[PDB]
Amino acid sequence: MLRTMLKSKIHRATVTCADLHYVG
Amino acid sequence: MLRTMLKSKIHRATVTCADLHYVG
Amino acid sequence: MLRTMLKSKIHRATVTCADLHYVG
Amino acid sequence: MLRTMLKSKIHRATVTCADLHYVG
Amino acid sequence: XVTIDADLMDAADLLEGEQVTIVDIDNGARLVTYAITGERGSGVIGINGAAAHLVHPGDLVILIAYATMDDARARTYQPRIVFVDAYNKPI
Amino acid sequence: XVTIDADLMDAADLLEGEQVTIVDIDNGARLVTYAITGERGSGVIGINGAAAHLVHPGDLVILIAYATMDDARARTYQPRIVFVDAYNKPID
Amino acid sequence: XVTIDADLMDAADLLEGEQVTIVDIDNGARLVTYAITGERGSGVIGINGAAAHLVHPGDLVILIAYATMDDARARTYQPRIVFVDAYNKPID
Amino acid sequence: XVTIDADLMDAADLLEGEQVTIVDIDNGARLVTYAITGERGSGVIGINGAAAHLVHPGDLVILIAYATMDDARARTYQPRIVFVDAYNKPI
Repeated sequence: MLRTMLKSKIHRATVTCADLHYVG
Repeated sequence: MLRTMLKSKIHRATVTCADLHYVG
Repeated sequence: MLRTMLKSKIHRATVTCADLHYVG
Repeated sequence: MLRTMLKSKIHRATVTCADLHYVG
Repeated sequence: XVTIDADLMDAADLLEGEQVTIVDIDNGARLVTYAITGERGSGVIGINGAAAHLVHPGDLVILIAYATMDDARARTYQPRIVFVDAYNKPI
Repeated sequence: XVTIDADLMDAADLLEGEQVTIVDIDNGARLVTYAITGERGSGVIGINGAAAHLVHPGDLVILIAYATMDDARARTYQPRIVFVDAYNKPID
Repeated sequence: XVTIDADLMDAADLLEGEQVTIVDIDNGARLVTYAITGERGSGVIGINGAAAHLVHPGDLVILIAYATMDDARARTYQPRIVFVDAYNKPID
Repeated sequence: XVTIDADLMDAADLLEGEQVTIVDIDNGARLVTYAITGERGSGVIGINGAAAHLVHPGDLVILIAYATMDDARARTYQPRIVFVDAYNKPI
């Protein structure tokens, strides 16, 4: 029996940039 | 072959508070 | 390495009833 | 401890058709 | 949650409490819930609790279950696909 | 996230950091977050952070956790289902 | 659901019935469905059923599959990432 | 997708291609994507592709990864929690 558990959290980071048409 | 099954349910609990800007 | 695979599908069933305030 | 990882990505494909009432 | 006719659950290989995805053909809603066994041969597809906001009586729905399986089994696995009439009886 | 009274977590077999689905009976919102242990017997159900946009004080919610289990165990497993009064205390 | 050209399924290491996330670059829709094998080399990306409400012909989409794997394998696993031209043919 | 400063990925124990949930404190958006390694020490949190519709530059976000683990390990596991300044540098 497997549970899904929180392992990682970056708390209240600020989004610096965004690209709708990113290739990668 | 593994199935995804209900293990826990808290039925019709009442939300007591909400904080948009929680840190923790 | 585990994949998530379709195992079950009920195709184009008709919803017969709904209860917002169901207890069970 | 198992991680959920990207295994497959088809990047920027063009949707060729859509059928609301598909049977299959 | 979703109450399913025990006949459809057997036909589709669903257990009580198995996670189920409901997709609504009428309004495009998509949600995740779990299967509850409904009165056998009644053709019941019952939306219970919060889901009733999104999926409504009279709507055509597709009910989907997924499984986690090792690479080897995934390549050979045959899913159980259940077609139903307008009265939710298997074909 | 969601702060849950330790009594409800024990009753429901939820761990701190276990993934939880919240569904809102009042507005139909559905989100995935994780359980935080709340003051025992306080009846706290606390929405923290981004979730507060979707789930509001006084809303009736269902909290759900799922597990992956082998076919054999899935057929025999008994899920822990906790009914509560208006004060978030367990009931029979 | 989503009908995918068998060439793209092989290129991306997707099986018929494998769970797939579709994200729509045009309208920001995000849904989970499964892969159906489409006519090989046809460049078909076919939205079937309820998904057609959210994802429309001519939309640019990203199709994603995830796998659960042990820590050791996760650090070394190379995901199969398939870039395509306007006609849904694989590219270098 | 989401481009994350390699320092935050190391701090949070995230691999390139690991599934990540983004929750937006500003607009309440919630989505699932995967981590891409960003220029180390740049403080980059970059939203790429379809996600850019929902999560915007300047927004405060929480990035979350989950793991599947056996009952025994789940009861003892300690998650990696990374606090950051306004410039996305760990504390």
